[PDB]
Amino acid sequence: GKECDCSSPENPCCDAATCKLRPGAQCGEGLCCEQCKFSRAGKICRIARGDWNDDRCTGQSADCPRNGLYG
Repeated sequence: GKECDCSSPENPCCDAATCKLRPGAQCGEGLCCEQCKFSRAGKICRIARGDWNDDRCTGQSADCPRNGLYG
C-alpha cells in the first residue's frame, strides 16, 4: 500500500527513508500505538465531545477510529 507508516520523519520507530516501521514494531506513531505495537481494541484513544460514548481503538490499527456519535 502506501510507503509511509508514520508521519514524523524524526521517529525512530519508523524508518525515515521508507517512513515505515523499521523494526518489528506494529506501529511507529499513532493513538492505539503503545510500545510501538498494536494495543488492544476498545482502547481509550480520545474522549466524546458531549456525553455519549468515549473513543475506543480497534486494537489492530495504530490510528484510533471514530466511535463517538459522528461519522
